[PDB]
Amino acid sequence: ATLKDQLIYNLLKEEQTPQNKITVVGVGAVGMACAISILMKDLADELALVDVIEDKLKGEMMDLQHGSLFLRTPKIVSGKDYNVTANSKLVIITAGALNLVQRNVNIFKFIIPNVVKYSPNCKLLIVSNPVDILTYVAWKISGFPKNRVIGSGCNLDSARFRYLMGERLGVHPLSCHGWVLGEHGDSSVPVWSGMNVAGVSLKTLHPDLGTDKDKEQWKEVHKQVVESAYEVIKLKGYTSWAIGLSVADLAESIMKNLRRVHPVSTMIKGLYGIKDDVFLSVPCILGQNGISDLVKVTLTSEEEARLKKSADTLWGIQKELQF
Amino acid sequence: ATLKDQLIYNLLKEEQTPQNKITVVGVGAVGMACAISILMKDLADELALVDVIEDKLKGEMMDLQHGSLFLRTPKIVSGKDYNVTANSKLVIITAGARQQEGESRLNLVQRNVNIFKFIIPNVVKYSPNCKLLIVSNPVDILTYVAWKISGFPKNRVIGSGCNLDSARFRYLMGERLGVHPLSCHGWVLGEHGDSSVPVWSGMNVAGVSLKTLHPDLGTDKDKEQWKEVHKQVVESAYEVIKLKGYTSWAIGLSVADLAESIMKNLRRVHPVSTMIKGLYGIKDDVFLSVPCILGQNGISDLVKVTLTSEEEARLKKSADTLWGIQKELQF
Amino acid sequence: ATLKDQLIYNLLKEEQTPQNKITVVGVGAVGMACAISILMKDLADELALVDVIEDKLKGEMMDLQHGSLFLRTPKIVSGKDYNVTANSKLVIITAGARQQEGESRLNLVQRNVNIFKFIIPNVVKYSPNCKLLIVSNPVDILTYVAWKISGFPKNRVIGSGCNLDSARFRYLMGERLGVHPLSCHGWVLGEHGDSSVPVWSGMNVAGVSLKTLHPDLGTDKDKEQWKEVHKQVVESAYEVIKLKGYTSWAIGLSVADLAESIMKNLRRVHPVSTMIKGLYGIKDDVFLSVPCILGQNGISDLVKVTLTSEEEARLKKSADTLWGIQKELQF
Amino acid sequence: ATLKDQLIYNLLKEEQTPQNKITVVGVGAVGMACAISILMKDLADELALVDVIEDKLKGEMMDLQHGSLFLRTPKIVSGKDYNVTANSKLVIITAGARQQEGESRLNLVQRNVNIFKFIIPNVVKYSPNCKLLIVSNPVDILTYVAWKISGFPKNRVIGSGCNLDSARFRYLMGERLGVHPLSCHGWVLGEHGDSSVPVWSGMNVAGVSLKTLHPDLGTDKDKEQWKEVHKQVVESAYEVIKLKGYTSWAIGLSVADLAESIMKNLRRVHPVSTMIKGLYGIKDDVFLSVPCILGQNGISDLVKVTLTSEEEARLKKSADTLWGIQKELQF
Ligand SMILES: NC(=O)C1=CN([C@@H]2O[C@H](COP(=O)(O)OP(=O)(O)OC[C@H]3O[C@@H](n4cnc5c(N)ncnc54)[C@H](O)[C@@H]3O)[C@@H](O)[C@H]2O)C=CC1
Ligand SMILES: NC(=O)C1=CN([C@@H]2O[C@H](COP(=O)(O)OP(=O)(O)OC[C@H]3O[C@@H](n4cnc5c(N)ncnc54)[C@H](O)[C@@H]3O)[C@@H](O)[C@H]2O)C=CC1
Ligand SMILES: NC(=O)C1=CN([C@@H]2O[C@H](COP(=O)(O)OP(=O)(O)OC[C@H]3O[C@@H](n4cnc5c(N)ncnc54)[C@H](O)[C@@H]3O)[C@@H](O)[C@H]2O)C=CC1
Ligand SMILES: NC(=O)C1=CN([C@@H]2O[C@H](COP(=O)(O)OP(=O)(O)OC[C@H]3O[C@@H](n4cnc5c(N)ncnc54)[C@H](O)[C@@H]3O)[C@@H](O)[C@H]2O)C=CC1
Ligand SMILES: C[C@H](OC(=O)Cc1ccc(Cl)c(SC2=C(O)C[C@H](c3c(Cl)cccc3Cl)CC2=O)c1)c1ccccc1
Ligand SMILES: C[C@H](OC(=O)Cc1ccc(Cl)c(SC2=C(O)C[C@H](c3c(Cl)cccc3Cl)CC2=O)c1)c1ccccc1
Ligand SMILES: C[C@H](OC(=O)Cc1ccc(Cl)c(SC2=C(O)C[C@H](c3c(Cl)cccc3Cl)CC2=O)c1)c1ccccc1
Ligand SMILES: C[C@H](OC(=O)Cc1ccc(Cl)c(SC2=C(O)C[C@H](c3c(Cl)cccc3Cl)CC2=O)c1)c1ccccc1
Repeated sequence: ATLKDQLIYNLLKEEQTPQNKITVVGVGAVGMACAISILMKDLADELALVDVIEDKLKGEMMDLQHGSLFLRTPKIVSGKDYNVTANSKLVIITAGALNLVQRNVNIFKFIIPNVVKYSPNCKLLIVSNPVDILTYVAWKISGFPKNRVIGSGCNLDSARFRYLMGERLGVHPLSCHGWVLGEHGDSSVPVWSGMNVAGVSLKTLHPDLGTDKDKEQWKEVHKQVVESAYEVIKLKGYTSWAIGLSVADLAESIMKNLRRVHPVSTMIKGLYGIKDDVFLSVPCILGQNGISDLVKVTLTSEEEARLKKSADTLWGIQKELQF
Repeated sequence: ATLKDQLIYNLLKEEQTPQNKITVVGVGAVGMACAISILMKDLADELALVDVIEDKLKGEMMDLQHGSLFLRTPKIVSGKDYNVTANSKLVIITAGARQQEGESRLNLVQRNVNIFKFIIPNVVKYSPNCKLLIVSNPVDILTYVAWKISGFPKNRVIGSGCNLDSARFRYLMGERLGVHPLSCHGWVLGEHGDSSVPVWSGMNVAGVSLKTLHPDLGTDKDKEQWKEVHKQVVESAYEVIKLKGYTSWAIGLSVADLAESIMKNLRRVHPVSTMIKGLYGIKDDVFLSVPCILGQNGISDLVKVTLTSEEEARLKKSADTLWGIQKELQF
Repeated sequence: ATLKDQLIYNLLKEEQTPQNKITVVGVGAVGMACAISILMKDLADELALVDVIEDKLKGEMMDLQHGSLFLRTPKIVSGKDYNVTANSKLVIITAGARQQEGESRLNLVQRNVNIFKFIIPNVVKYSPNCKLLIVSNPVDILTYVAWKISGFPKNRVIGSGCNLDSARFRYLMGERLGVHPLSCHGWVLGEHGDSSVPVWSGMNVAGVSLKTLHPDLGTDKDKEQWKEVHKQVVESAYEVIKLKGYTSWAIGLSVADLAESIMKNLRRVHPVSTMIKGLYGIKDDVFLSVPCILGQNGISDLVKVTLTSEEEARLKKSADTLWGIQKELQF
Repeated sequence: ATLKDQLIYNLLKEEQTPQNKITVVGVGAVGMACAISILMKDLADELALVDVIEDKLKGEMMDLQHGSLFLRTPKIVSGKDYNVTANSKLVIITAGARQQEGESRLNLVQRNVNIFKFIIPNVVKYSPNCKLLIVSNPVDILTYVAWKISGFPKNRVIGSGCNLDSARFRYLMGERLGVHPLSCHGWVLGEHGDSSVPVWSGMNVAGVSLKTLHPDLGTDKDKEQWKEVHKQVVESAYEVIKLKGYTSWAIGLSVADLAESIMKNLRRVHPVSTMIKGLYGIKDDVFLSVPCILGQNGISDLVKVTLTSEEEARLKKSADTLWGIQKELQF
């Protein structure tokens, strides 16, 4: 017989559907950082990568496979074809190119039907920008119920905010609580009322917190969050590590059904006086069926107005998109 | 009082010196993969990054910082100046010249030696008691160069060496056998890369020797062509370079595994490059990979592997070549 | 309206089923050790506990529940009714009667069998596709009993077997050699406990055979008495019982290690007890420990270890003795 | 030549003073649950166990050591003699007397003080620069006792305090809301146990205050009986003792969490007992739980929680009671 047959007696060949599979579509710096963080957190028993650039895709796959000794994910696959994504619990989209929106919409027109073909019951986690519009696009094309379409939204915005908060206060980010919500990016909203350490509201201690009458200009913290993005791009040409970690954290709650609360993009129709089909970030409960619940944050009139304004602009763009 | 003073009462401001600090020098693809893997394994209470390209360095540092909420390493710093690296337990060198030969009129050994000539004395100044882990290529020559320049004892200079080679070999082995690479044991030793040596006699699952079951294993007589497994390790390197331009994930995962044994004083055995004088008839100051016991003192012990005459000749040939090059170096 | 509804808007309500449920049956010293180890390794999204002592059961459940903040296992349930165990991927049996003064091990067997006659049908009823992992003693016999009663295919019935014997062996080996047990390879096989078999030919560090290096290894001629290392494994069992009244931490950790490979489909190789009829000249339905590949279908494969004549005779002796007891058991 | 020397060439004969060492004193259920949790979280490179019952102590150590293969804490030691504890970064005290039927919790204190009179000077003798983490009950008084006997600055003496109460509370809150305890924030402060104070104003999910949404939160007139949640925290303590005879898993898990912030200098905020003189009109040397920042120097900062008038009155009453007891203690 072969060496393998001399060495190993087989009891059954009966291979099985992968039980905890995750796919990452798009193997740019963002997708691969998602891949590595997911791998080192032992969240999946199979990982699939998809891209249109065949060379890089094989390269990244092999590089990951070569680390198998140090991981606990026994099967890593990749391909142009979506048959490699079959039976994913979680499919994470990081692929992408106003005109930029239609191009990413056209990309999604190809990706989403393929993903849905091979993992009809998967959850979709959208990272591609602009994330709130593209979460809408993903939801529209897939036909999935809203709970199964999660946009990264303000997850990154909030993580950066809490890092910066932690810096100012001399406290680990984990113990510095604060929510950045609404539209991901430039137009996000820092909810000053919720900012606290150990349940001590900073706004209560300092009622001018985050206003232009704030002596300490905590507004700058939120502004630093947005400038940070442009700076990191200017400094190294892309962003990778932080988004990747943030995405793996969402994957963790979902894959392990933790029901933790995260700032992610979800259908916000019916809230804050919004009536259109737009996705915005609120704190959501994440688990095996995706977003099952959301927290009803009390917003001020000014905060509601910002959210409302974002929704109007997003719908303005969305209604003109060609599917 | 400020909002900070209203929220927080301070007991003292003393001290603040890191207990488990790690430094990565050279934040390219390899360095940053080492960094992320180390952060996600909770090996350090502090991570420092150094490079000569100031913008990239700052961007990379910020990016890692922005992920703080998802990590347990509370302080990440960076700078051109080595003062950020002070009091490191472990310093990892992944710096090196660009691939495009036209960037310089010197060859890679020369360029990377001049780079080490700049890096090593500055690391030593600020972390005299650190362990040095050398990744940069050619890794065996450069581990020797780090040893010569640092003045460190042998145990405190560790070359990545055949750690990646072995990790790749076990991956491919696990694929042929249908067994996780953790349970597929096999050692690739000697000179890192093209000239590495797969030690057939030690390849086993559960203490059952593959060479014993299948005596043609590794020979040209072998009908299953197991020699090709080692050949595939070498080809993999060049293929991944062609496909994506560099390698990062595997090497970075492999470096973190060494850092784990070192930072936690595990005394696990890894295939890494160490001063090999005294073994295999090798009488020169050369570094080659053999299985080494890694802990808080670096390489405290090495395993004396019984090699075949061929295997021994290959290691000896590598030592001859390496020393041939090294003897002409100017410090 | 409740504060819950004031605070939280529900999107959908459907009760979902756990995707990675594990049951522990018997919440004595061993059971709870397995539980805490499984909780701390993030292996399950749901943990169920089952016992017949109702107050202890509830208390153990509550105590675990109270650490939820520091864990990532969202639901922990308990009850004497096996409906709490529905759809477990893995069911660990650690239930066992207490051996009385003047009671022999032979006598104990039938008492543990009677316990299994109640437990096994209930398990199979609510989780017909689970992997059964048997810890209860004498473990090789009770693994057979579990297999008999359940009607399961042999791949889904796993005895803890020589997994603990092997962990203790490798710990002692590591102490002798000054190497982490992770890097000290060695297999204790056959019948768990007193009659287990240390396979000298497979002991190695970095693939370097200790027996090749030291031919008298494990024989009476051995000046270093390595045979006493196996003897210490056996004596250590009795000594821990004598000192603290039971063994818990080591067994719990060893069980979590197996659980990890099973739940994560790792295909690592472990020394566990499996149906070995057809090997080593054994014709009887008996379970003994060989290295097995563990994944989501239990034992998909086993490694065929090359045993010396003495080693085979010792396994065959165990099989004859085990069968001799098994033939007289009342099911 | 010994087999070890044939197999292994030694580079240097070691050995560094312990670098990341933890001692646990008292190996009852609490101490051992702290031990296993610390071990499974890779917080220390050396662990030491102390107790006055020698066989139990030895057995527990052997049991942990036997699990080494599955751990990454390479040195585990124990002894009645405190030299085993030398150079610990962190020493965790879980030793205490058995409270006898009909004994007041009053003179229980002094019995425990007598234990500390022996323990504390011994700890200081061998690790004069450690942090003390006190678990033994009544924890706020015994933390004061360790402070006085040790001579340590207040930053280096930490009481487990309301850490467990808060973890139970957040579990219960998480149950009601259908949210993971990690996302359910809420602080139980003051005196550990019966007289602890649930701080209703800080209780929140995602920064949304439950007290603001629900003004009756914490009152008797509250239709939803949220006050019962804090009541259940204290009732669950007596209930767990009634059902299983002791508590272990949750306290163990909570202590490891504190240990993690200390050993890794995380500067996370925890509800633990600290010397509170100067706050809340408290004018005596007493230790009560407030949110503290924990890192390498123990408690470096504390969060100044805004308390209501009757929350303040509750802390002050505990202070008065605790002090009343302490000033009668014999050292
Ligand atoms: N939501 C958030 O907080 C953040 C979102 N992002 C966004 O993530 C996206 C990706 O970022 P990068 O990796 O830096 O971009 P990238 O351009 O480096 O990577 C994009 C990848 O998508 C691939 N791709 C394009 N069309 C495809 C198709 N039809 N099928 C499969 N793959 C396809 C490309 O080949 C490319 O490899 C961007 O849209 C970026 O703006 C980035 C950071 C944060
Ligand atoms: N030993 C092994 O198994 C492996 C070794 N390598 C080697 O690792 C090295 C790095 O790999 P890559 O990340 O792809 O190279 P890279 O060019 O992408 O990164 C090198 C970094 O070193 C920096 N650097 C140059 N001079 C410096 C100085 N004086 N001080 C500080 N930093 C300096 C550069 O600015 C650059 O950022 C290469 O030599 C490569 O061959 C790569 C894979 C495996
Ligand atoms: N294979 C191995 O390496 C090892 C096996 N063991 C075995 O594990 C078994 C238990 O060990 P310990 O936890 O120390 O004993 P233990 O007495 O502390 O725990 C046994 C538990 O089994 C429970 N039980 C009895 N009948 C039951 C039933 N019908 N349903 C559910 N639960 C039931 C008891 O109530 C008790 O709680 C013993 O048989 C022991 O020999 C122990 C150590 C190692
Ligand atoms: N602060 C908190 O939140 C909690 C505190 N506790 C307390 O922790 C303490 C221990 O709990 P258990 O482990 O269940 O008690 P236990 O009585 O089972 O264990 C106590 C151990 O301390 C040892 N000991 C006694 N005197 C000693 C000495 N001079 N030196 C060294 N060791 C000595 C005993 O020998 C015994 O093994 C108790 O006081 C208990 O009240 C328990 C749960 C929670
Ligand atoms: C939405 C985003 O622009 C913004 O609103 C700025 C902003 C503010 C606050 C935060 Cl937290 C982030 S996270 C983040 C991104 O979302 C992408 C950023 C980026 C990339 Cl990947 C590439 C080119 C430019 C940029 Cl700003 C990097 C990066 O850090 C981004 C955008 C970028 C490109 C196309 C469309 C929209
Ligand atoms: C030592 C190496 O050449 C070899 O012998 C080929 C080889 C065989 C077997 C293995 Cl396991 C590896 S690991 C590995 C490297 O060491 C670097 C490789 C590489 C890079 Cl980073 C850049 C350009 C070319 C190459 Cl081959 C990538 C990669 O996968 C590499 C070398 C590369 C550049 C300069 C000097 C020497
Ligand atoms: C199989 C076992 O006896 C042996 O053969 C001795 C032995 C040798 C080597 C190893 Cl590694 C172990 S592991 C182990 C056990 O399996 C149970 C031991 C034990 C318990 Cl829990 C209770 C009473 C006595 C014992 Cl020996 C503790 C313990 O450490 C045990 C047995 C016990 C009771 C009934 C029937 C059989
Ligand atoms: C301070 C404590 O009494 C209380 O106030 C009750 C209480 C209320 C709320 C919480 Cl969170 C806890 S945590 C906890 C303990 O601290 C010990 C408890 C306990 C043990 Cl270990 C043994 C006998 C009785 C008890 Cl109540 C168990 C347990 O869960 C305890 C005490 C117990 C014995 C001696 C002296 C003081």
